Amino acid sequence: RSRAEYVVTKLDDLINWARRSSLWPMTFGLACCAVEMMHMAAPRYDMDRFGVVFRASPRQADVMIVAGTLTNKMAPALRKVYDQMPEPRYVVSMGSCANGGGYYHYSYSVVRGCDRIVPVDIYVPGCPPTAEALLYGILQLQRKIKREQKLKIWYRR
Amino acid sequence: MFFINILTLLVPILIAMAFLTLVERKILGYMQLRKGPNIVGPYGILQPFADAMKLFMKEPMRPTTSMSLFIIAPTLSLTLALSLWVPLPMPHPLINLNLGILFILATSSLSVYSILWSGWASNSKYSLFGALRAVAQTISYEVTMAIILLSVLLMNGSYSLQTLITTQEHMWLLLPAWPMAMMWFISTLAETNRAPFDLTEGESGFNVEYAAGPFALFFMAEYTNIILMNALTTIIFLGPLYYINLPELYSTNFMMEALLLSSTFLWIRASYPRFRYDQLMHLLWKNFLPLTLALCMWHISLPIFTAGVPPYM
Amino acid sequence: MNLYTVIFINILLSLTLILVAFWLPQRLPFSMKFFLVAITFLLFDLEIALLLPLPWAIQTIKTSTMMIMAFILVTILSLGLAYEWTQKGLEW
Amino acid sequence: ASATRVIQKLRNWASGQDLQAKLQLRYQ
Amino acid sequence: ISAFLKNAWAKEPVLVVSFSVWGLAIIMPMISPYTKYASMINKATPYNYPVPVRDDGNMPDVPSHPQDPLGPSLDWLKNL
Amino acid sequence: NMTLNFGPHPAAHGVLRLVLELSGEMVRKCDPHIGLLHRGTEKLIEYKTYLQALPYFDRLDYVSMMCNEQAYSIAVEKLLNIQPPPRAQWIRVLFGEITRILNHIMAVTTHALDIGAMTPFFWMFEEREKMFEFYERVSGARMHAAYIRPGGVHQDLPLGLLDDIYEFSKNFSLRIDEVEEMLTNNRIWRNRTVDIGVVTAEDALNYGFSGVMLRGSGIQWDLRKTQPYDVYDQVEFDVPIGSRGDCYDRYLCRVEEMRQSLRIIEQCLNKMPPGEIKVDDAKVSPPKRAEMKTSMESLIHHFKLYTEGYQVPPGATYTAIEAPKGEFGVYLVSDGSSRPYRCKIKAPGFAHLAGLDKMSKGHMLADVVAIIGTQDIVFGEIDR
Amino acid sequence: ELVEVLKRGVQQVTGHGGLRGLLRVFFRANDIRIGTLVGEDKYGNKYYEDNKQFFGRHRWVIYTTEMNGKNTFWDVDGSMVPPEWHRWLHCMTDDP
Amino acid sequence: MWFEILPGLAIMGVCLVIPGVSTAYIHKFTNGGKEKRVARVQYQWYLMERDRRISGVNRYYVSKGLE
Amino acid sequence: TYKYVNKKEVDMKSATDNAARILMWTELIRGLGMTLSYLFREPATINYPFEKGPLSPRFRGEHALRRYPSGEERCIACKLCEAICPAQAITIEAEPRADGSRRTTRYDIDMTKCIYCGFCQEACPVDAIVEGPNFEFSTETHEELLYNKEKLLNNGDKWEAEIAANIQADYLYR
Ligand SMILES: CCCCCCCCCCCCCCCCCC(=O)OC[C@H](COP(=O)(O)OCCN)OC(=O)CCCCCCCCCCCCCCCCC
Ligand SMILES: COC1=C(OC)C(=O)C(CC=C(C)C)=C(C)C1=O
Ligand code: SF4
Ligand code: SF4
Repeated sequence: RSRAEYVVTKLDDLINWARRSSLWPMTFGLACCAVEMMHMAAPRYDMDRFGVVFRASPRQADVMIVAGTLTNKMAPALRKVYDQMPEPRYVVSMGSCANGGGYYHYSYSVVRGCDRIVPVDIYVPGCPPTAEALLYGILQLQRKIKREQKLKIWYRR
Repeated sequence: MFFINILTLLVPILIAMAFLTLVERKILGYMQLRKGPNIVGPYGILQPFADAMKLFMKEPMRPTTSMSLFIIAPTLSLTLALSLWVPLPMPHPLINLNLGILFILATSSLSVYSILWSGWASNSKYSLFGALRAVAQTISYEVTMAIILLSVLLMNGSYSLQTLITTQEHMWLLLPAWPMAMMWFISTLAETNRAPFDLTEGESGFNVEYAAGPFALFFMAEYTNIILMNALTTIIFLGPLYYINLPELYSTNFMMEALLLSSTFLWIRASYPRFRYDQLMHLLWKNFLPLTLALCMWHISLPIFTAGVPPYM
Repeated sequence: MNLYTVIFINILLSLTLILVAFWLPQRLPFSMKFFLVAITFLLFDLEIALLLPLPWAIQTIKTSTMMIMAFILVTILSLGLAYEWTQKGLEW
Repeated sequence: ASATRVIQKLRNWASGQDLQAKLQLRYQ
Repeated sequence: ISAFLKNAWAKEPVLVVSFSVWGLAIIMPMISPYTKYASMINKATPYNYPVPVRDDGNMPDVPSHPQDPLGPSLDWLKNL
Repeated sequence: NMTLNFGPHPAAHGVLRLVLELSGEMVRKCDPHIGLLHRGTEKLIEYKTYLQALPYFDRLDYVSMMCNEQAYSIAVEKLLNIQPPPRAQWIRVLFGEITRILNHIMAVTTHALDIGAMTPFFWMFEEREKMFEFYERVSGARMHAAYIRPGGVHQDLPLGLLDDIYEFSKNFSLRIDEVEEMLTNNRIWRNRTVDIGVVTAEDALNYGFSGVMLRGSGIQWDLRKTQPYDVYDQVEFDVPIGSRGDCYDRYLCRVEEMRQSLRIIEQCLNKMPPGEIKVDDAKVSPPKRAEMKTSMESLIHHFKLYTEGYQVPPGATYTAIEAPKGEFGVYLVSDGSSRPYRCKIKAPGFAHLAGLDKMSKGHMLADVVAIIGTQDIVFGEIDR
Repeated sequence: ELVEVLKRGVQQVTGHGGLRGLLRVFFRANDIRIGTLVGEDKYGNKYYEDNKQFFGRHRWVIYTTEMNGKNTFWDVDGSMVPPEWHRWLHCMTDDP
Repeated sequence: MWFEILPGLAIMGVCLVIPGVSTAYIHKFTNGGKEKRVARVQYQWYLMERDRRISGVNRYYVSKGLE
Repeated sequence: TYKYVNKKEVDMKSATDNAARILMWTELIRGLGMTLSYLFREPATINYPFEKGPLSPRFRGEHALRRYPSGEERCIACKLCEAICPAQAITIEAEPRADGSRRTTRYDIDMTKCIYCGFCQEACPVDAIVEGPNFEFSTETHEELLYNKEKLLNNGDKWEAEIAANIQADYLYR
């Protein structure tokens, strides 16, 4: 087909496939939910298998997984690093301590959620969110990206 | 034709360059009890193309920093590495140069700048220092790297890489000169900033501020080099059998030896912790340079008193 | 020329990639050791340059003088190294 | 498992001990 | 002195080998049944045309066909 | 000495604003910053009842999830002058040790990842994984179990766990052996680790190191042998003391306690008694659900225990165990109320970090990375 | 030895119906293996268990297209498996 | 098993033999069926160009005893 | 009982042995052999969507509110599940239903606040609130994670068959 609509959608998809197949994460590793992510990186549940690299610096990172309490002192940093990433960037909040406040919600030093400091795309629940659950959450980010249609909106704009 | 012969010798290497990252992310995997990337495409074959497209699409942040240099550094890194494949004598070379190994030594030396330029270009008190590590080690390892070749040449008779195919028609230059092979292999590991010798960028260099397209170009460069240096080991020390009647068994064995030695630095990476910055220079200036300079003299003496001075040409 | 053709394709391929990259996504000098190393490097480099003619010089009719010369050069530089290893040099 | 008796021997020779006795694959 | 060489061979086992080679390369040339050949084998290799001299007379130079039994020979190079 | 504010994502557990002044590649002074993970754990506990503050202890240093719980347990049991039942004690030592392995696999393999060796982590994280599964099949959670409660364990082991904690133990050794063939004698591990961060014996006691860090310097102190807690007295193990204390020696010590813990686990499986897993005082331990659903005194005791609490007698105690990192102690001051008054958690780690300054002196940037590893710093315990 | 290894690979490829059938399994899972079919649930799903494989991979479910009309052939989701068969897949209960 | 690292390698190998076979047949087809002569020293060029001047306008064309 | 982890003649045989170790990197080659060995071992990873990591009956996972077979929801609003929740997650307000029985008008578990301790599972007398097996409930928006009575009751109805099997397996233990 040559209708430019079918010409575009297809192109967008390719773009989405590339970003969704290779997501390079970065793990601030606040707290413990970091241990449950290292497990994902580990052999039972290989993250790489999916195209997720075990480690990445902020410049080269597609997704930031905030694992653990985002305390008030670390809150300015989180932002900095979120602000130091590329134009196509995403945030997967991991842990009840970062989805909301978690056990430490009423504390004076804990931000009640990272979505008060960085926009969050997928919220993975559980105190130590199971590694399979993170993997489920990373896979749902992949379905979120697949649906994104950036060029078709350009074309229809 | 010559143009076609430029596509071949380039694309083919670029496509192979992409498949090395994949065979790195799987061989490291199986060594660490994990499948590695197999879900995108079949058995992960489409995996290298996928992040290439993700890398180019993401914003070349160009943080900000001196721009021109930020764009000369990756261009130089890819240009020199792909350029050094121009003279490799896989069977017949493409551009046969009478002083070929000096071309390879000189072109490698120029890549140290890209590290220096990228480090200065990012405006980071810390990144700037990171480039220093690589630039210093590169020239350092270059000093033994060059002397090790001079020992070789004196037993080959010329600087042209094409002569070694005639020097190694009866035995690999590993049998003789094995002591330097090892020292060429370790130096090849340093100059490609691979693991045992990858302090640079271990944490603490010249990719710090580099993302998307610039990241990719050096990136591509490193891996192409990873191959090229391994290929130079597979011509200078492991001489593939050459039959003038059928030139491809030379390239077939060149293919096999290059892949195995390329596999070896992948295997080295997973197997060893990274050396300390001074530990690294302690090796070259203390452990290797005295060995190399002395074995250099032995290779000016072996020819003369064994009446084996090599035939020029 | 033949080489020129290859090289310009080489630069073109790299300049093409950087462009695509940009167009598609629409002070302490404490280590004088650092400096020291680098001084050594050229002294060694320059030395290499003196050793680089040895492949042509092997075929020199003299031979005795060749080796006598080459051995002296390698030995005197190595002693330079040796003295780098006697004081607090090369110990960063 | 499924060593085939040759990959297992390369495994045993390279490791220097018998992994067959203490495998990474848990079984019933 | 034995220790100066037995621990220096156990620890520091590079400089020992390094020096040893330095020397062995400084000796073999002096003592060898072939060292002399290098200056000959390379001397013989004919690179520049051998210009012929006028035959004033009474000379041992190979006249005519170079194959004449007179002159220099490289049978030493052959069967070397 | 240009401050590099070296730190946050660095090579620490997320938070180390390790601000440092470095003349080129030499470290002149290290002033670690802390509190990037302060969360209020000590103040929050004052507003919670004893049983609802048990989950906080698992989060204090969560690599060592349970061993921490044992310290609060012991502390609350002392204040009540109640002691667990015999089977529960062995359990706590069984899962106490399994947890030590889990911590050491974390400490040794994460140490290497920062050094640059990455294959040991994947090798042993698979073994870790297998252990987590024990936790899950005993507690319900992979980590953060809440299994060791103030009066014993929560629920008896599933019918079949012991057998599997055997198969694993029977093999884990080889897995430690492998790591060894990769790092103990690597021609390169030794260099980056040997003679780095040597700590004298007198200085280690002075800065309150109290852990492998002391044991590595040759001081012989294992709170598990000196002051036995639970039934660690009935087992027989050898403390792995070290000499020429340095990063390499202490490491060897941590690999050796992984080995000694397998000796303690074996015994616990061989000699765990038949019995109950929680004190029979409905006053302290919640009544069994069949009982609370058929007996009035049990419902009343279930209702009051869950809604109000233990009501510990007024007093204060400092009880210290030998958590994998080092001495983990809870100073729990308590009024007669059901909710505590103070609960300072002594973290093996607040003392160790402080030593970073006196350990990493005249050292390169890479040395600092090696020393943070040899202290097993989990910022949860330090920040609390 | 390896020839029997090769025959096992051939049977796995022939096992998934035709060339097109294995291509379908190949693309969505990236793993080819043959197992007895324990059950097919009413939402389209097929479950297979092999005793020989290690504990992690001996039970697998091959998801089906449109189990609630969602075009699920490519966007496979963990939640698609029904609650009854969830515990069998996670090894919570041995019984199918 | 480790079987799978082979796919990727195959595509590397195949992409490292092409170049060596390609350069060594685009020479034997752009030099009249004969290896491309290697002019390393002035004399090899002379005979190379002398030959050009000998016949046709290309060196591979080699006039024989029948000339 | 203590042990010395690292507490410690020069013979040609010995030295030559030691020098070879430094010169030809013998121990380094030993390390390479170990990794080559595993390269040949079967990888332990599981196809995540197709094969799932095993979780036994006590796995806490995601909250659900059960109902009596008859169909009457089990919760009778005693509200001690609220009392023992460590995170203050569960909010319950109740009033007598017209039937005269006691039921919760609003039961809200804030899952982002919840730290999945499993005490609520423990505390309930009628065992109305249970830790359900599902762990995969990741949500695009924060509001979805907050759960009211209708989501939990719906969660309870969906997973009741497995929840009943899980409680069946572990109740003797409790
Ligand atoms: C008449 C006879 C005349 C000739 C006489 C010859 C005498 C026998 C030969 C003598 C020299 C043999 C060895 C030469 C190479 C080794 C030189 C050396 O000493 O290595 C340096 C270093 C030493 O280790 P370290 O403990 O740091 O130093 C102790 C002393 N300070 O070692 C290292 O740190 C190595 C670190 C390596 C990291 C990567 C390891 C990769 C291993 C696998 C690849 C091995 C090479 C494969 C080569 C393939 C073919 C090219
Ligand atoms: C030993 O310390 C470290 C951690 O704790 C184990 C981390 O979580 C992290 C975070 C990294 C991941 C992959 C969670 C880093 C970098 C680290 O150095
Ligand atoms: S959520 Fe549970 S696990 Fe994740 S950080 Fe907060 S407490 Fe630690
Ligand atoms: S305890 Fe069980 S019953 Fe009582 S309120 Fe909480 S949920 Fe409803």
